[PDB]
This record gives sequence, structure tokens and C-alpha cells, in this order.
Amino acid sequence: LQPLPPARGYIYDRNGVLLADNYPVFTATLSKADVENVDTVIEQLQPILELTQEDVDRFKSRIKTARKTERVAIKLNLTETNIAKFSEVKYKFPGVRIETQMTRYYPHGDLFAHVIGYVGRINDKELKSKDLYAGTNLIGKIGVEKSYEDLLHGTPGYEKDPTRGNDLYLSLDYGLQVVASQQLAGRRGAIVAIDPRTGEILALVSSPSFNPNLFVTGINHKDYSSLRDNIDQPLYNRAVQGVYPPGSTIKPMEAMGGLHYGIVDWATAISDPGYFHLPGDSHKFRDWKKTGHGIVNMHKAIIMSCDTYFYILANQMGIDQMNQWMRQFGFGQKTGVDLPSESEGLYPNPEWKMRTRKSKWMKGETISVSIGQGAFTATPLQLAMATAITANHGSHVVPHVLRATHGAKPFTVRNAPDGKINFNGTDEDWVKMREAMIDVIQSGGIRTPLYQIAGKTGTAQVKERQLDHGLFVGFAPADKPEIAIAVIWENGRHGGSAAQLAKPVFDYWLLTRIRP
Amino acid sequence: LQPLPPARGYIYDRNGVLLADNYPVFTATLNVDTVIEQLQPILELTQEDVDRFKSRIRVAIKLNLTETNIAKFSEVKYKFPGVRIETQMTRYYPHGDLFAHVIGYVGRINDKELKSIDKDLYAGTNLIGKIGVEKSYEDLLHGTPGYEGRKDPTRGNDLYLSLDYGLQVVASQQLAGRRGAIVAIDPRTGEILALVSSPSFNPNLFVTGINHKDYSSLRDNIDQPLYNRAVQGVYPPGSTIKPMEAMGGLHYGIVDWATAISDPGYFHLPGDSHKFRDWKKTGHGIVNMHKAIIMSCDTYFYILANQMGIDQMNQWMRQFGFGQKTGVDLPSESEGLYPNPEWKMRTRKSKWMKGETISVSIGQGAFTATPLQLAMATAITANHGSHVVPHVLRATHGAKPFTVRNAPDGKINFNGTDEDWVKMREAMIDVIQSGGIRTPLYQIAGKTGTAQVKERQLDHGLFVGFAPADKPEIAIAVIWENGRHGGSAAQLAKPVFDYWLLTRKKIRP
Repeated sequence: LQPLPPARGYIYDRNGVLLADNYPVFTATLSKADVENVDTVIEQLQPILELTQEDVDRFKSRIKTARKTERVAIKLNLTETNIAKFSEVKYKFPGVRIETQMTRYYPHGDLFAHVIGYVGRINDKELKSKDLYAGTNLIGKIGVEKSYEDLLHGTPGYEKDPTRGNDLYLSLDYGLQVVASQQLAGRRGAIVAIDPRTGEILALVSSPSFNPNLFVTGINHKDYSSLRDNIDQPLYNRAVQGVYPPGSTIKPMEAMGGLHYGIVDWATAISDPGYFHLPGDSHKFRDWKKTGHGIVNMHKAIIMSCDTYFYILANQMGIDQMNQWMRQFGFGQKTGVDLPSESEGLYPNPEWKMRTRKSKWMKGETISVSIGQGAFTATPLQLAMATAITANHGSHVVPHVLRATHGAKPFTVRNAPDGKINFNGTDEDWVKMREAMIDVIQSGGIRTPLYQIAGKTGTAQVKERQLDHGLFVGFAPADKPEIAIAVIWENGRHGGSAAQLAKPVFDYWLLTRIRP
Repeated sequence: LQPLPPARGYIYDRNGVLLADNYPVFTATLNVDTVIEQLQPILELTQEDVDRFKSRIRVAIKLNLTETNIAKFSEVKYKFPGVRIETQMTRYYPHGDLFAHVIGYVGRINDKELKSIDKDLYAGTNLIGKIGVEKSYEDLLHGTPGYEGRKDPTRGNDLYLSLDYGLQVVASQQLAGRRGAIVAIDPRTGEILALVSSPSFNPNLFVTGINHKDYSSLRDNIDQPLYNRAVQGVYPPGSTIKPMEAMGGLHYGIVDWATAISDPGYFHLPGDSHKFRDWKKTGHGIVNMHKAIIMSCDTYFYILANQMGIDQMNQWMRQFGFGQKTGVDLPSESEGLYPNPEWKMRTRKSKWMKGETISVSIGQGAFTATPLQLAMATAITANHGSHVVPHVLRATHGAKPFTVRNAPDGKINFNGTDEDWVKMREAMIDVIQSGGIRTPLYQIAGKTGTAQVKERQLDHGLFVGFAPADKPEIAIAVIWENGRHGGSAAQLAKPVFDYWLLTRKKIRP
């Protein structure tokens, strides 16, 4: 009864464009039923196979637990020198076998590293959790490979045919991923593209990327330290882990809450003296334009990104109601994406402050939040979802990466919005807010003559590396949206700059539609 | 800066039928030991009402004061200065027994255990949601306070349940005097159209605090009117489970609609003497899938399970809602148990035996399901595999923002044709014609089952089904505790099907 381990499944894009693979290598096995006492044997072949002190520790861990009949890998994917140095002594080690196995390959490694992740060597912590993983050398460690490890893994067999792991079709588009990646080539930040009708992530780039293949068989302490100590942090996933102050990208949604709670009209106007002062308080809270913007109804506020209009709206609305509603767009909470280490962001409230800083909430801390400042931070993923919901007229979607799986194992794949934001407004309001956001593009310059983009821009302050971040959220075609994009250019200065990154993505998806 | 507490929101059915409201009452707010003896004849305080008030120790002496004790206290107002007379709201359930197990009740907020976890939000708030909808949606229902310059409080949100008053009445009658549950889901959305656990009880006894006499009636009643058989009760689902489990055969490629077996009336594990027994000792002869469903052969599913394996058996059945909470927006939802080697190793430290698989193969193992799970599994089956989440809330109206899910969760990838679902429907219609629930006006699909207990020793009868079969609008799970054979249970389901599908465009209160 020898275990026959199962083929890890392939991962494709939404088009069959192959993104993760299995190809054969030479690996040195060593079953317990073929050797008298392992610990000695390993010591002899350490210099001949160039085993590191980690490679022996790892091999011993499996052997102790492993069945007699199951072969345990001593060194994986042998280099041609390990092959040569062992073949000379091939017969002086009889129990040791050296035959063909599979490792994982990422044909387009940098491109999808931050969505697909990689597989690692299965280790100590993982070993304390079956007989499922008998012939299995590798486990998913981050990304899709982790979050969908069980679907991908397969089902073992014996000497009974093993059941091959499930194929995964991501909702990502090879082409759209390429375009967005180029947009952030040489630059730090993120670009997320969601289909608003579904919540499908059409493209997700955090930049710089890294090569996942370096991790599959174990990575050099030399190579790993270069990535971990790069100052641009290629290993950090800015789309699902990175968090940023959203700035005025939030104003369209926060305006919709004004309509929802009845605090404002589309015709409601304020006199904008260039500041807002809390009642019975002298500290002036300053518009970005210190002279002001004159009389400002909702539509001028969005077009011109007035802070003063939203200082007042927040003041009347209050942080509690401000929390309750903005959260409906995805803020302050994980989005639910089927990817491992997703960040919560922070939409601040007195409950968070009482535990974090044991101080009562100050009415002025609200004012900072209303313009996307203060403690308010969102992941690029969250910002894109908020823009998808705003594009789709309030239908709450879940950002997800998986489109279909094919295989023996049963699985349920989410492909429609879960529910609709109760909203005491017309549908017309969503349509008016779109038209406002079309004007953000027209009235201020990444215009296209082929379709209409709705969008809003923002700028965040850093916690050269000190330059403000540029943010841009938007969707197109505006009337009947198909894709919403959040871009965060780190140290990108003006937000409109970030819009420039977003246009080629839009253009590719809506107009332009393989090998490296 | 005195707080102004917020009006709790109203709860309706899906048609505006009012199911819970608040009405204004007079209550006497407030050493206390001397005054109460003087204030007892005036306010008609019982020895229980005084005990509560001393234990409770502004604190209420008596709630909902009659006009007379208000008049009789007004002449003596001066001998009691601290005693004040204020307005409060209490909660009323126009149809208490009918919707008790869906709406629950509000209790007194007295629970310091709950009165320490929350905020100054409940400032001036006397009532809190205790079980059911009132608990699960306490925050939506609660509202937002105000003060004294005065600030109007924001009232709680009105709730529209996906439940239908008429359909609830019909279903409730079916179990009048009987124990069990009936759940009706819309398979297109997962909306719960009806949910009755029987016996019921009157929730209004809880709003103001419940008497040890009244509470002891309910807690020590043998029928357990306080137990929610729909969302907490679990039963062995038995042969109701077969349509889904057969669909898993198709998905794993193990069987065809044409694949047939010889049923000698038993199944023999290879190299093993213990015979596994068909319900019909004669057998059923040659049995393809379609015969299997109509005649509820245990043998056909004994074989399929063995080939499928418990692990593969788990992956598939869990897609229908079994072994895990369904997600209903009601408080205490029970998981059920779809057993697996993981559960046995952790629970009883024993390796899984191939025969334990066989018990589960016909829904008679450690397998237990809630009527919720059964309704959901049948909804998905009617629905060709789109995973729905059973939910009770249809809309809310109010100031607080809320998101309401009212569409299917996702779609089971299924390595079959769409037609397999259509072939399985036709099988389940054939269950109705061939084996007295049939109607010529629409097509019912169904399957029957029987569970064994531990009159009240009679086996339970189960029935799952949906209609109209070709374009399903409603799926029902029925469980008569001690209803003998399922089929009795099916009888409870036909009036419900009929009210929804026929009568309901001609039952108001």
C-alpha cells in the first residue's frame, strides 16, 4: 500500500491563459521500508547532495510521522550537480531512490505573484494538520495557492487512482493584468479592477512584484533577504494588505449618505467661506481652497472636491451615522476576498477609540474623516469595491478572484451581488451622482471620445518617498458600468496623475480586446 | 440633558400585515421598603410585583397603570414626592402565538449581563430583544436616542419579513395540536415564506416580565412550546436525503441514470457477514436511479455511498446546507451533523468504519438536519444547484442603512448536464403520482422519509418537496414528530402548497 500523491490542479485566467503549472523534476526519495536507520544515511549524503541544515531538519520531521511505505523527499528538484555527485555513489546507497516528481511553475511569475502567490515546502507547523498529504511535498503558502489549497490539492491513492486537484479559472484577465502592471512599472502602488455586476476582480496589481518561483522549492537566505530588505518592499501586497487614507475618493459615497439620511438635496447649497468652524469652537477647519468655492450644492462639491460642503455634511450626519452608512460600501471591514491576508482598514468610531486610545470621541475628529483624512484608511481593494457598489446603484458585491473550478471535488462559486443597500432615495440619485462623476473628468484631463468615464480623484499624505500619494476611483462605461478601477500611485503627487494610470486599463478592457 | 429614547420599529409580514408594534402605557417610576406597603393597595401591586421591584433596585413599581390606580394615586400624590408618573412604551404582538418562533419577544433590559456590554445608546431604553427576530435585529429595530434645546430621537427601523401571514396561518393549522415543524422557502431567493414550530407560545407574557406560574407552564410543559423545532430541532432526515445524494453520484461520475443494480433486499460489505438491510426485505429487483427515488431503495444508496466514500460523501452533501448552520438571520441556529472521520476522531477517538458510511447513506446515522437545512437542501435541488441562504428579512424601512440579501449565494459547479436536475425533478414528481398528495392544478415534486425516535414513541414522518415542479416557487420541509410514516407529513404540506399557489390571490386578519 504505497501512497500515490495527487496532481495539484492548474490555475488559468478567465480565458484559459495558463498561469500556474506542474512540470517534472528529479527528486531524491527515501522510504523507511527501504532504509535501516535514516539519521545516519542522511549525514553521509549531506555533503554529496549539499543539504542545508534546514533540509535535514525538514526531512527528519516527515520521516518520524510518515508511514513505512511512503517515500520522503531528501532534496527536491535536484540540480544537475547533485545528480552527478550522487550517481557516482549511486549503489553505495541502495535504499535511496531518485525519480521523477512534479514541482509548481508560474509561467508568468511576476505578473500574478500578488494574486496567485506560491507553494512552499510543507513544514513543521503544517505537519501538525493528514494521510491526505502523504505523497505530497508542497503546500500553498500565500495567495490563491493558499486560500484554495484544498481545492487545488487533489486526493491521494495507493498501490486506487489518485484524484487530480481542481483546475481554477480566475476572474482575472491576462491582458488587463499586463496593462495595469505596465502602468505601475517602476512605481509603487496598486491598481484594482472589479466587474461591478459581479464583484469579480478583473485585474489586481500591487507593485513592485516579485518572482514566486524563487519560493516553490525553498528560497536562498541570500535571495530571500534581498526581497525582504528591498526598500520598495516587493513582497508586500498593497492591494489586499496595503492601507491608505482615501482622501476625496470617498466623497461621492459620503454624499449619497447625505441624500439617504435626508440631510441634503441635490439643490441644497452652502456658503463656502473656505473653512468650517465647529459651533462654539474657534479652531477653523480649512477648505483646500482657502478663499472657498462660493455657493456649493452637491454637484459643485463633487466636481470641485470641496472640503467645506463635507465638513458640514459630516457634522450634521455624525460619526455614528457616518459609520453605519459608509460601511455599506465596504469600508472598515474585510471585503471577503478569497485571498489569504486581507486588511480591515479603519473607519474610526468612538468604540474603536475607547479601546485604542481610551479617549472620548471628539466632534472634530469627525471633520477630518469626512474628507478621507484622519484615522480613516482603506485598502485599494475596499476603494474599488466602494466604487463598484456606487457604479451599480447600491448592489453590494463581494470581491472575489475565483470564476470557476473544474474537477471532481464539489465547490460553490459566487457570481452575483449578495444584496442591495437599503437607500431612502430614488434610483435617480445614483444616476445624478454618476453624472457628477462624469463631470469630474470633463471639468478638470484623461478624456476619451469613445466612452464616458465617471471618476473622482484624491490625494493622501505619507505617514522623494515623502511625496503625497495619488488616488483615483472610477468606472466605465458610465451609463452601464462594466469595470471599476481603484489606483493608488504611491508618491504620485496629484490624483489626476493616478487617473492617467487608470485610462489605459479602461481602454484595454472596453476597446482593445497572450504569449510573453 | 435628559435622554429621549427611540421608538422601536414595527415588524410586518411581506404584505404590510402588522406583526409587532409599540403602544403607550402609564408606569410608576421611582427608603423604598416603607412606601411600597403604602403604595401596594393604591397601584394593585401583587406580592410578585413588589419582589421584582425590590430586587430590581428610576425603577418601575408597576407598569401599564390602570386609569383607576392613576386616579386613586392622584388624590394622594402629595404623600409620595419621589414617586413620579411617566409615559413609556411596551411591545405588543397582535398575533403572538402565530409568529412567536420567528419574531420572538422583547424582554426587560434588566439583565446587567446585557446591561454591561452595550452603550449610552440604551439610555432611557427599558426593553431589549431577547430571542428570534427581536434579538437578531435588535440594532436595526432599536433606534437612536435624543435628549432634553432638544434633539428628536431617530426611531427604529420597520422590518418587512419574507414571511406571509396567510401561509403561516395555514401551516400553523396543519400542526395544531401536534408536534413538529414546517418550513417554506422560496427557492429562487432563499426567503423563508413560513416557519412554524409546534406547540407555540404567547410572547407577550415575556415583554413585561413573566410570572413564575406562567413561565413554569412553558418550561415544564412536556411538548416544549419554547423549543424551536424549525431552527434548533434536529432530526434524522432519512430518505428525504436521497435526491441530493443521488445527484452526487452523477457528479462524481460513479453512476448513470441508466446504471442499474440487483437489489436482493440487502447489501453485503465485501468479505463481511453483517447484512445491511433494505426496508423491503424482498428487494426491489433491478433498480436504476429513477426506480431508487420512487421506491426509496436503501440498497441503491448503500452501494453508491460505498463507492463514493464518506469523504466524497461529505463534500457533496455539505453543498446542500447539511452539517453546518444555514445562515438564517435568527438567533440560535443549530448545526446538524453530517458525520465525517474528522468528527469521529475528535469526538470518540475512533477510526471511521466503512459500515458507518452505510448508515449515513440513507440519512440514518449520526446524520441530523434542521427543518431549515432540509428546506434549504430542497430549495437548492428544485433550483438546479444555486446555493441560497435561508433568510427571514425582506426589506427594512427607516433611517439606519442596511443591506438585504435577496438573491442566491452562488452556484454549485456540477459535472452533469443541466438535465440531470430535470431528470431528478421528474423522478420526484413520479414520487407524487406513484408513491395521496397529487393535484391536477400544478405539479408537486417531493420525497418522503421516516426517522426513528430515540403515542410519543411512534417514528417521525418527514417530507420535502416543491411546486410547481417545472418552475418552482416554494419548497417545503415537514416533520411530524411521531407522525408515523412520512406521507402523513406530506399531507400537512399539500394545504400549504395550495394556499401559496392557488388560494393566495383570494387570508387577512
